[PDB]
Amino acid sequence: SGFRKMAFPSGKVEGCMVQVTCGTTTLNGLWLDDVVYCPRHVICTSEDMLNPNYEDLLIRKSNHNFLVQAGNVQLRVIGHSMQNCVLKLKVDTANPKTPKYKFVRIQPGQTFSVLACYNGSPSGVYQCAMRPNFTIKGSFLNGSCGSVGFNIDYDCVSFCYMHHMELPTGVHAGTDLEGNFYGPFVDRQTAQAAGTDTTITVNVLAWLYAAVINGDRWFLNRFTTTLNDFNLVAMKYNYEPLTQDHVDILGPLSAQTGIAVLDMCASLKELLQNGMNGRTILGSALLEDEFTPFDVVRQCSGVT
Amino acid sequence: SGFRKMAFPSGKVEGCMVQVTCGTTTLNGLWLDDVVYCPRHVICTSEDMLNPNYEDLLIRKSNHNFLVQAGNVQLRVIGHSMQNCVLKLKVDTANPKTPKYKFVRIQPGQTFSVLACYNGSPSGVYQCAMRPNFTIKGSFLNGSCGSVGFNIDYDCVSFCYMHHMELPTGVHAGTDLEGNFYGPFVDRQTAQAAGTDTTITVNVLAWLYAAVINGDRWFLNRFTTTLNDFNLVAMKYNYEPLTQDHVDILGPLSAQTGIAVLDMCASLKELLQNGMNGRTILGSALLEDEFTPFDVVRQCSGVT
Ligand SMILES: Cc1ccncc1NC(=O)CC(C)(C)c1ccccc1
Ligand SMILES: Cc1ccncc1NC(=O)CC(C)(C)c1ccccc1
Repeated sequence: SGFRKMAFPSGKVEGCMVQVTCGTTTLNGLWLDDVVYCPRHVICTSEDMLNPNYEDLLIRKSNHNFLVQAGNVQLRVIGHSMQNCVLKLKVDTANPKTPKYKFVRIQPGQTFSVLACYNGSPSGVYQCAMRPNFTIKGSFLNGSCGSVGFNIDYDCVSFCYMHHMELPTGVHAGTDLEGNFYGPFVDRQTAQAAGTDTTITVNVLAWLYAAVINGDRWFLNRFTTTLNDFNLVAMKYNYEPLTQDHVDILGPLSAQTGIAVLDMCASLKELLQNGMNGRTILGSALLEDEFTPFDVVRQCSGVT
Repeated sequence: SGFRKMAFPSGKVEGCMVQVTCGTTTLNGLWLDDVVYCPRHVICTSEDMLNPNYEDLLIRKSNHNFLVQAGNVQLRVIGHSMQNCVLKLKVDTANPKTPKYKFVRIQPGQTFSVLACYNGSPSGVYQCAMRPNFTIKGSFLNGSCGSVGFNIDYDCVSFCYMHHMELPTGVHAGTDLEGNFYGPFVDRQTAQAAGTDTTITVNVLAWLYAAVINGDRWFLNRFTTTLNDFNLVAMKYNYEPLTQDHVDILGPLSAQTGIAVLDMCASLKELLQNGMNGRTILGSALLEDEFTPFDVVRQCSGVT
């Protein structure tokens, strides 16, 4: 028992982190097989970031201008190319530490672990969710660019995110490993609107089920609701509307606890309308939404 | 910017995790050099746990009864000994993945990362604090015993905790790597009182400084206080009394923000007396105490 914001063990990802330097800029790169992936803004200077013409800036760069270092060894760059907002630096050596891996584009509301890195060295690991508005509320400083988000299914690392930038609001934006930004963000130092964010309803409900599994039951009530009634409350409180697909994914949690999904919805409804009354749930004084139904089952069963 | 409950990269510790089986019981062991460390209750059966005579139970065990497996390789056991509540199984092979390491006994209120493991395989990593009452609010299921807590200073892993048990209250108890329990706990299935816990005042203040660094300033006020006045409030709210040593460790944070420690104490005083008024600080609706002043500086500067 106990419930924690648990990240995946970062070992397989630590073995892939390298430092990429181009001119005066240094950031992180991901070395998989004989390719190093990093944000394309590594080729920019501070002046370039206001309106960079990446194609033109990349033309002034040759393979020898990209300095890739894995701890203390220098990798030899034999090819360079830009794919969307990422640079792919072909190196002459395959990473001996390359795990089984995939590149996946996660959906908003899904979770992942981030291995924050500076100068190609891992500093820490934390779990987060891709917000419905496609930002991430991470912890990143200058030099963290190129740090990646991932999930692990036994021995396979699914890379889902690469960090590119911090919005003037202090929230984070980045790409999938094909260099496509999550959200409307562009790799340019300009004011950029992150959309209106919403709370991930299915995740809050999954977390309410984790609370019941771990003994926190005070919020359970004698009521039930309907999808339409609950969604009227979700609307008022900027919660994502609940669908039958979300109800279906909560099935395992509903089965284990024997608390019908719509009954758990009624608990969430009363919590939204009345607040916590100064009480806590799983050590939190707010409704937590960065645990998916899969995360809850995984943690509550002990999947390695 | 952004502030997260960040754990250390678990890579160096993943390389040390093994499975230890004795008779019918399986748990985790830590393989460092030619020694495997694990909880001594690995030698017990369910009936034994009510009042185990570990010395007598260990006498019925020989080196060949301890099955140690690192992934798929079987380690050959050539020695066994009990040191306090841990068993040290000498193996004939030094772990090739042994990092630079130390065994340290952490102080209550200090933090560490836990690599939760089942059957010798890592499932996740999370950051936590040793409570002032010497328990940890972790996330552990049956089979998690032998999972360890640690801190990392560049290349040196300081192991501070090994998980042994869950108290009937759902909180966790364990030992340092010499097998000494943190707190009054014993490895026996009996009712055990965890002492009255308190909130780690110096950690809450460090976290208030992290909030100011990251833009959350609403709680700052026009007031100041004294150590004695603040401690009268700390007493009423079950907060650890603040000492000049705590003020001294907050020095770097006080220097960076230019907010005197006693002025930050006055903010904490008003937050304790009035609550959050439905607002949040660093995404939390409660006063967070599992970040030390060192954790805050490290995260806010990007130490790898
Ligand atoms: C200081 C910091 C903290 C966390 N994450 C990223 C950064 N910094 C940046 O975003 C700056 C830069 C040049 C990389 C950039 C990139 C795309 C668009 C505009 C600017
Ligand atoms: C179920 C679970 C979850 C998390 N951590 C530990 C456990 N289980 C135990 O503590 C049981 C056992 C036999 C290992 C034990 C050990 C010392 C004292 C009494 C019992």
